Amino acid sequence: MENFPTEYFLNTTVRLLEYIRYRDSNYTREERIENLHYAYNKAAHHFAQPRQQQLLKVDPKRLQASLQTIVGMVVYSWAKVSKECMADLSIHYTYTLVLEDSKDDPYPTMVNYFDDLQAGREQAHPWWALVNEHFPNVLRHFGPFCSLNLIRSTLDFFEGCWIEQYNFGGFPGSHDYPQFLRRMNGLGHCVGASLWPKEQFNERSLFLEITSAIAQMENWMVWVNDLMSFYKEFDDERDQISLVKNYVVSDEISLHEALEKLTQDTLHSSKQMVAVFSDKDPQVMDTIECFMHGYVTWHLCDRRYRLSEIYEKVKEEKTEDAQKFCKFYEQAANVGAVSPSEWAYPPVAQLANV
Amino acid sequence: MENFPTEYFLNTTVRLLEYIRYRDSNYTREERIENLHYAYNKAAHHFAQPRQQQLLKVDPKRLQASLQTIVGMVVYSWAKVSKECMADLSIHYTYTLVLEDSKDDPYPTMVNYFDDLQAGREQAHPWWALVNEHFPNVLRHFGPFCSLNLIRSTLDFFEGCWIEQYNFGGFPGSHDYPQFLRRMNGLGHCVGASLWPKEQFNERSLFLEITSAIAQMENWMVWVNDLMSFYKEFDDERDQISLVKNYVVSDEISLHEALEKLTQDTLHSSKQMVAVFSDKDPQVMDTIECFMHGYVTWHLCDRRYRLSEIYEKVKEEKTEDAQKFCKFYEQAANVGAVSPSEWAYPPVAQLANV
Repeated sequence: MENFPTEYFLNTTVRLLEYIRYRDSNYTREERIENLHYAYNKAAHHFAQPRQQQLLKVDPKRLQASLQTIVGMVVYSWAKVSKECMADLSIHYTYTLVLEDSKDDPYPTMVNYFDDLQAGREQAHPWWALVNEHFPNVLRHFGPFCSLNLIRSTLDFFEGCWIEQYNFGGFPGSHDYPQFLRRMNGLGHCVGASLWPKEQFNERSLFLEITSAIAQMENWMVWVNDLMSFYKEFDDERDQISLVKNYVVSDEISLHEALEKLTQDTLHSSKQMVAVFSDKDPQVMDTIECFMHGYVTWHLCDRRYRLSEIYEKVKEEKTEDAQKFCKFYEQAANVGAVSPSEWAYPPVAQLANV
Repeated sequence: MENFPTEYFLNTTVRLLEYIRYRDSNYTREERIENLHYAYNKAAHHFAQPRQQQLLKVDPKRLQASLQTIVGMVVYSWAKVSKECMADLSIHYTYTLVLEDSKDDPYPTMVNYFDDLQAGREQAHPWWALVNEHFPNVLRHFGPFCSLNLIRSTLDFFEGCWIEQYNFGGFPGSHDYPQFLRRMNGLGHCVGASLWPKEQFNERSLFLEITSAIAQMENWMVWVNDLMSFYKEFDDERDQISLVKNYVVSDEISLHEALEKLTQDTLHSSKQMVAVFSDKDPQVMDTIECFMHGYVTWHLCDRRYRLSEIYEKVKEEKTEDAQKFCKFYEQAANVGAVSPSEWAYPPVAQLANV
């Protein structure tokens, strides 16, 4: 298909928000600004240090833009955790996002990975050097079990980027490949487990709840991100591999059938999220619910996804979906539309030179 | 579900072996005995050392039986790798199997996992202490990429056993839980990656086929093991959680529907295995095929799965399936039925006292 499935897309999005019970919360705009700036400020100072500036090969502007998108994602989705926790997670998820910019073959730097790890010697790959050095600031917020999940998921992600460098959508007929890759780079267990700071939750008392949340949130989070991203990726001849495009190549089905598959998985996952946790520990359901809502709000407000375009184009249609959509959208903007000048300053590069 | 779906099990099993093209190979009985003894001898001496005897808390008889099952699994499935590789892998997979015996909460021994890892200090949990100390003997056989996969999968497996201690089949309605747990403790990427020793394969030249093999083989081997195991588990109130039983609890379907799901996944996986690799690099297809056949042969011959029982009971039925089954079975026994006295000696405990 060449024309974007605007109608089909709107319907799915509306069903999605309704399933997760998208609705206003007590998390105010002023509170978001307060959190956005705190998280951004600590992270910016971190990436501005000489060592970080040295080992992390990234274009300054790309770094600035990456840091800002991640800070917004964390502050909006991990609504219930402390300012420090939001800050430390912002730094970690900015490291992960930035690794996708590397085109350098990991092979030479991974030949002695285990031996250096076991012996406690700094890793040859600079990214690992920075990420493992900083990890304790993230792990200090969690119990041993959740920490193990963050560590595994980040290791998986590193392998994920390695594979991504081959721009391989899978062999025709390799049905297990698409999701195999999406899980590898989705950071599902990192996200799912970072929602439970030991300061607010008891890892041993809620072990079953948490484990279940990690398992379910893993797929909800990656599928929602894929769906919300479908619009910006539609015309991007630069983005050649994605869950949807890989479904097409590996399963040998049409882009529309691929999008349908994603839609069914996303809705089903949303439905089961609510069915399973609504009657469980209220604190757990709150974190889960606020994450889903924040995650959606972030996608709707961040320019990167350009959903503002879908809005503009259908804010005058009397369709049922088009209207339900614009309402949800306006709701997001209301609390999420914030000018970067209100929190993202000064730029990282500025702090770096000083 | 009070009676074994024997007829269904026979049909599925036959279809399984036909799909993967089960047939005789040049791997002779005498060659297996030669490999069985070599692998067992090196591993037995390893586990008999004082340090290993000390930190590894396992009942001697259980250790002996676990070592013998694993050596068989490796020698029969990793048919194309060297004797040393078979031995070192037998040691590693015996460590993983034995971890399932632990009833000790991992929590206290994982509180400082990352900091000790980062600093190069011996891990507090004795299993990690032994496994990481021994790991290089396994990793030396592979390139950096495959090594990364073995490391991740083993780390996942450790989390898997942690979760297994709660004997939790998942919340009703938690559809993503069953497979989440099966992947966690399936060692899928460990198995899939350990099929490519750098001595026989070039990790960079075959990156795509290996990555694809890891992705597809992960599900094939866990599902086949579950199916092959359905028998010995059909009436074991001890093995309360399993992929099938978790499908029942989490998806709220009948045991028969669960078993059907597993059957469809197993056959479809087998079908896609052959379709994707048959026309690829012949050495790659050979390793994959021999692994599938060896893995099946091992399940058919190892007493643990008691498939010999299914045999006796239907070797005189003139059903099409029952006959195709007994033929395949006899084929396995022909080259796989080997008395332990021919290779598994002396017992680990004997070597430990000396």
